[PDB]
Amino acid sequence: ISAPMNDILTWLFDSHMYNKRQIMNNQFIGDPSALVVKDVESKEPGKFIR
Amino acid sequence: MDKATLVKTIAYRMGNVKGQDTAIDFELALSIERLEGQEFVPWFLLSENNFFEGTAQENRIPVPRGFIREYEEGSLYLRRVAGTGKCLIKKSQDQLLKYEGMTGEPSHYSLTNQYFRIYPVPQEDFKVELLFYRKSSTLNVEDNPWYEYAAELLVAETIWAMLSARRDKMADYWKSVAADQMRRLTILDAERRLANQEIFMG
Repeated sequence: ISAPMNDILTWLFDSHMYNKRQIMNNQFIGDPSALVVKDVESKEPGKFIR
Repeated sequence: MDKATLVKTIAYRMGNVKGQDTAIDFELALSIERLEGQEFVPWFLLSENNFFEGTAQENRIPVPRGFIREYEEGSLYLRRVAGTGKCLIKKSQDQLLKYEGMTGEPSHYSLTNQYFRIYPVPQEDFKVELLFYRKSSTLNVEDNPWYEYAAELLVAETIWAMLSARRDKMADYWKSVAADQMRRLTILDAERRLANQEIFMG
């Protein structure tokens, strides 16, 4: 009797979970030419990207 | 380049002039003299380590012979007899009057025109070292540094002087050329200074 409704619930959960997976990661867009690269790739606490 | 090639190129690019050869040398020396008087100092005018010995009771140390300015990434260092040293600190003269009579090794200084002053007045002979910029005629090198590294700026400057006397209009073209060359030289100096250097905040 409840099967039809339960499914609607699984659909909702799965859609949400699949859309989060695709886009929720920190990412940046940039011009490669303008910066010195090795600097970008450092995790030290204070760093000047020249 | 050297002096002969410089004179030949200056004569060629001025209109294939052939009569004048001594005026070219005169205005080539005057060009260097004029360039040394301006605000921008290239890297090749930096001197080597120079040391000064001084008697007790004189706080005034005369300025080195061709002093143009001091070198910022450098310092006046007191070398003690044992070989150890400390770096003296620059302050304005008003700020250094508290010290008159407090006694000890020198610790601070001021530059007032022709003299360096060590306000913690030493009671014994001392010795200091300094790196600074100098006029070329007073550097110890073999050939004028300018000839090797700044030859095209010089050509333009000389051509400008000569033409300016004739009252030619072309002179303003060569002054613009010289300005562009100096602009590029400044960027080259900045690029040379900052290579392979990493900056961390704090």
